[PDB]
Amino acid sequence: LEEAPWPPPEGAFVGFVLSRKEPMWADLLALAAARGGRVHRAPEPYKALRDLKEARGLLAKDLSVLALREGLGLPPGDDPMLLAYLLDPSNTTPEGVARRYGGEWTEEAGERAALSERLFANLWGRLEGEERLLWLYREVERPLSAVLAHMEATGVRLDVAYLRALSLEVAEEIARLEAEVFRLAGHPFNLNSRDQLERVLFDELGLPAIGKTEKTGKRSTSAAVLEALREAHPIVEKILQYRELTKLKSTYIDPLPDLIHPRTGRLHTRFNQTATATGRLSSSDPNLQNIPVRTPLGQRIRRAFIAEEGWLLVALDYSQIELRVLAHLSGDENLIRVFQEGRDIHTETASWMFGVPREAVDPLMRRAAKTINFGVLYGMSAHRLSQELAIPYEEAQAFIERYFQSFPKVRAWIEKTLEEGRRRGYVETLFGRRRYVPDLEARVKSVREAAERMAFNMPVQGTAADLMKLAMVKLFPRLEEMGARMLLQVHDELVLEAPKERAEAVARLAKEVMEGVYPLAVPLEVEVGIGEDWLSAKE
DNA sequence: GACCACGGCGCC
DNA sequence: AAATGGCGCCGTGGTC
Ligand SMILES: NCCCC#Cc1cn([C@H]2C[C@H](O)[C@@H](COP(=O)(O)OP(=O)(O)OP(=O)(O)O)O2)c2ncnc(N)c12
Ligand SMILES: [Cl-]
Ligand SMILES: [Cl-]
Ligand SMILES: [Mg+2]
Ligand SMILES: [Mg+2]
Ligand SMILES: [Mg+2]
Repeated sequence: LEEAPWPPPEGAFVGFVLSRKEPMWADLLALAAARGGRVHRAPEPYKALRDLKEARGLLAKDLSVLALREGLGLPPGDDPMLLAYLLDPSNTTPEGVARRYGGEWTEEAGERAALSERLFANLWGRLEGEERLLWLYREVERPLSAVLAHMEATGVRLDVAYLRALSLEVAEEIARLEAEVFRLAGHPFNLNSRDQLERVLFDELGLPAIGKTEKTGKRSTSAAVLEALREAHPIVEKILQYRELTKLKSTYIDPLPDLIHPRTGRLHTRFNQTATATGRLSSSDPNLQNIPVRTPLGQRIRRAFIAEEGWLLVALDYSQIELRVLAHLSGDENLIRVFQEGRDIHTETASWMFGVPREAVDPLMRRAAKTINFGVLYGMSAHRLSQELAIPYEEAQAFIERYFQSFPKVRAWIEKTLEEGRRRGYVETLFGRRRYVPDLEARVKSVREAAERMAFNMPVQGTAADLMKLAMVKLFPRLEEMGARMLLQVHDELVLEAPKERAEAVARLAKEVMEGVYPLAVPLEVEVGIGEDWLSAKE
């Protein structure tokens, strides 16, 4: 392309180079734009940002987040990544998308700008005739990228002092556990090494191996294996406790306080829009979609996520979302009726599991039942089921047959979904998001059946994903108008931050928006809480 | 220092 | 571990 002076004309596509992948932490090393057979390179990248009306191009959101960081209201616009991702969600990297749709991802801003231009042209062409994918792009993905940009640049507050103090307490308990483990082994070793631990458990001590690892076929020391060996030796329980503590300390307690941004004094994640096979977002650097909540220490960590002074967190979470979605997709009357009657399948399963009345079910019991309900739905084997419930095989098997015989059209929907996936090569969500699953026609049964579970899960998980995205796009402008902030999405959950005076009003509005987003054959219900911290807000 | 595969495990 | 699905990050062991 012909080189020309900065600035570019309106509608130009941008290319840019960051010192590191995370836009909140990156230095903008270079910036360029391309349009009409010209490439414009900015002599001073930061100042040049002011000349752009929007960020249009590959990884648009990243540039937008950096702009917002610098106090510039630069929204993201067209991004070829989003087009490619809709065409085929295995399109997750600019490297792959460039190669596939007409160019090469290099380290020069001008070349990236030019690449962005031609990829958009090509990919736009590929979306012609694809009306449903076009709808998702214009009505969901493109607007959502703006929403996510604001969320990333906003961040969430963390009680750093609290976490620092907690680290010290946890360190001392870890020391007690490791000392016991070493005593019981008869000698010290690296307890963080599963290879060393395998030899201690299975070679040095008497313990029977139960399972093997996938890639290298070592004797597994996974939590599943250790639970089964709980009554074989006292060292086992000590290791399980050591694992829990060290996992939480190494992954959350210690790293996160070090990631507070110096300017904002908050913790900023990345919400990746082209990262999953089903249409879910992912979160990284750090991942804020896997903050602990199940165990006592886990809850203590989640409590570190707090509202700004004078504000409150609002947490909203769709009730039994994929089950409701399944009712709609399958059209099973029986299942639809369950939700019309305001029943809770997780609580009911839980009451069965632990053999207690529905009122006796505590949250942790209900949570346990989720794994069982979704596990069975998406193809769990009777054997594992019996195993994880520690009930005889016959009972487990019996539960799965009743599970489905209760809901006739569910199996029918699955069969229909797979048959259609085999013919077309892909399956799709309610709104037409696609996932290609070529292994539906695999001649190896284990490979084929794995593919089948991936395939019939996607429309359900993906539709739920679509619904949340649509809800975020609708909700965002309403929140802006109320002076509230959207902070995090955790798949079927949103966490907002509102001024105390308005927190109650915001919760009600957000609840109604989420419930009314796209009516199905069954009501959508959203549970909402308000609190000074994430844990409090969910209770 | 950075990458990697692996086993493992946090969440949804 | 096992015929649930979807993610990202940890330390280890290893290479470069
Ligand atoms: N906090 C949940 C911890 C255990 C779990 C879970 C799982 C959650 N999902 C998927 C299905 C669910 O609708 C969705 C939302 O997660 P969710 O909100 O935990 O589950 P839910 O909304 O059904 O129940 P609730 O009324 O409490 O919101 O994530 C799953 N899909 C496949 N296998 C699994 N084990 C799970
Ligand atoms: Cl950093
Ligand atoms: Cl839960
Ligand atoms: Mg939910
Ligand atoms: Mg949830
Ligand atoms: Mg892995």
